[PDB]
Amino acid sequence: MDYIKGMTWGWIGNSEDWRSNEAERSMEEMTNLAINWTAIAFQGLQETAHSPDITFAEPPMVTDENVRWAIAKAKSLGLSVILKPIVNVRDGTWRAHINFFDKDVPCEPTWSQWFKSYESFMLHYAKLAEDTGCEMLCIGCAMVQTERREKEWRDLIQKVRQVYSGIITYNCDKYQEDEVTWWDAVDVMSSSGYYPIGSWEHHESRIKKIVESWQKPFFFMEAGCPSRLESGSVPYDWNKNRGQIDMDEQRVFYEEMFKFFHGQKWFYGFMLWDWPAKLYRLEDASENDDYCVYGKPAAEVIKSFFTSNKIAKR
Amino acid sequence: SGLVPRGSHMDYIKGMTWGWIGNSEDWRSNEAERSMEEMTNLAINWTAIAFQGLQETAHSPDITFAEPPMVTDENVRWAIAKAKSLGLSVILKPIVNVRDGTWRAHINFFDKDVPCEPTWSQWFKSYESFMLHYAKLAEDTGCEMLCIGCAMVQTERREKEWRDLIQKVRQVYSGIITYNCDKYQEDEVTWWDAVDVMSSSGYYPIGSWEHHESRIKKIVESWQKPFFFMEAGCPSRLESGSVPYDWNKNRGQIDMDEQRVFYEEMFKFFHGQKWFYGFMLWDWPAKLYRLEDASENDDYCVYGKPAAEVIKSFFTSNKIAKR
Ligand SMILES: OC[C@H]1O[C@@H](O[C@H]2[C@H](O)[C@H](O)[C@H](O)O[C@@H]2CO)[C@@H](O)[C@@H](O)[C@@H]1O
Ligand SMILES: OC[C@H]1O[C@@H](O[C@H]2[C@H](O)[C@H](O)[C@H](O)O[C@@H]2CO)[C@@H](O)[C@@H](O)[C@@H]1O
Repeated sequence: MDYIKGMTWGWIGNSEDWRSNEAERSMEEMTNLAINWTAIAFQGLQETAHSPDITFAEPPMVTDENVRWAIAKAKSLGLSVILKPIVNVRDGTWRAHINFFDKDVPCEPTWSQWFKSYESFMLHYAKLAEDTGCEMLCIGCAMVQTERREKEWRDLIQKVRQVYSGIITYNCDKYQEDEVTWWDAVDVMSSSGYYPIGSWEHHESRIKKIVESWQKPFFFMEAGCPSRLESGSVPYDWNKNRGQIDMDEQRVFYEEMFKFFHGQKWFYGFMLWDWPAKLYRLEDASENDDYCVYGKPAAEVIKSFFTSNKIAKR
Repeated sequence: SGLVPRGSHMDYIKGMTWGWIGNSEDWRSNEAERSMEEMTNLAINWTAIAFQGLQETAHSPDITFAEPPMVTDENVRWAIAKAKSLGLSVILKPIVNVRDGTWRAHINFFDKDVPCEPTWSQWFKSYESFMLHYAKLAEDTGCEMLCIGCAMVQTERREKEWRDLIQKVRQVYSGIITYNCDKYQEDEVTWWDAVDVMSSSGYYPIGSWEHHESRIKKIVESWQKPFFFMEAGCPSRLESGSVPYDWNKNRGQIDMDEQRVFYEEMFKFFHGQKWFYGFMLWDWPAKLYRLEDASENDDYCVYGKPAAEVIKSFFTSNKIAKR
């Protein structure tokens, strides 16, 4: 299994953004992080957390051609690719709340309905990932309230294996590394490393014990922090202190994360969050509140970490 | 206790729910008194005084209650006293609704406590303040029964918290406790032993009632508790009888006969069985439409519709009046 030096590209997955002349320049600029991987991330959509139907590849979401382009462009840039189709909820609910009754009842949509819709979604992109030679497929992201549906997840993974021959991971949410009973069904364990400033040493200890109990490769499928006042205390909170710029907060987050998670032989690195298809101008970086590190001191932390000899050795 | 709640805390319920959704301005109108009086002509001996509390979303921990536009404690004392002045026994039914429109059965939190999310512990503390406020009001006003929840499906697996809440309720409220499970869920609640009386929402489709009588009879016999319907009803709308629970189905498409048929079937299969303790019907508004408007009204309400006559002949029939 490769050590991942990664940046996520393309989120939220807007066809008009991905087809702009600006998208190619954005992906080229991302290579200056000294990454060898990118996660091509884009959304699918369902109306509510309790509705069974997932829409994908319809305006304003990415076309299959947009996706083929992003994968081919990344690979042309010498990057290995994780394809990362993510379901979002149109009403704004966090996808971790997607959930149905344990008991099938005639008056409600069922797990079986939602899983059929999720299978259509994920198998569509699994076939794309096969056709385009994606090195890895991420079959879900922080789907916390679905994870107890163990038979349905294992049945989905078996269908994925029949159409996709690359590496499979599932991205569990922050704090959830020990809560997935079906890690054995994927190749590589992964989680969202949005752990607050001051907690990384504790989480390195906690996660090491989980990964050694499973004896499987682990890496962070997401990790990052907005360049905002006190974002480092809640790096996952994309709504905290919008417009309140703090470059140094984001830098401190990255320096601590890499102090504790580096070269350990059980650890396979970082897919960072994230890098837009339409990138702001360098001159606007110092006033930008995004997760993106472009033009910010955290980018230099990432570059020196990814080019350092201990990490270049993995 | 089993088939009979302990003496210190079973009647056959002939009930109609009153006051929903629980708007202070509606309850304080002159019309509220006339509405409740008119309800007694159903030959009911019980009413459920039903009103909402609110939380923002299905995944937020804070419940607001007794703030505009919701019912004041004085509005509630009034409805309970008026009902009792009319000879009715009272079920107090505080119900949590979600401001964003989400069905309360989806109210839910992560099984694992995590630093980044609201916890079950936070929601149960807010739910306890809500339900203990009304449990104390039920005690002060002498309500015969308290319903401690309604179709909270995605909370029901939290057995320790539900049993802990019920023990706190027992400390402030000495009457009969019921919990109203959702349609189809009668066998899915693991803590029925902690309440006095089992109850469900009887919104079963036309053509299914014989089947549900058999299904429910076996569930009730396995628990050895009294059972009744804490809700049951059907809108007077085209094809409502196929989905009696669906308050959004075919609005403004009037069908008096569909509601009538629903009631006739329900009473054909659920009547006088000794394990069964009757019906709290859904529902009756604080502000009642005029009789002359009844034939054009699409609500659950039976006032001025053929279904009212099915209900009255059922509730006054000697078989039922002797329970
Ligand atoms: O879901 C849309 C928002 O995503 C945000 O990034 C999230 C993302 O959902 C992801 O899957 C993860 O687990 O947490 C990330 C960091 O908060 C932002 O990109 C935001 O702008 C989007 O609206
Ligand atoms: O919740 C507001 C709506 O309630 C409806 O009646 C429901 C009610 O929520 C109840 O607890 C139950 O289990 O089902 C009832 C019948 O659908 C209607 O009164 C509707 O008008 C309200 O908007």
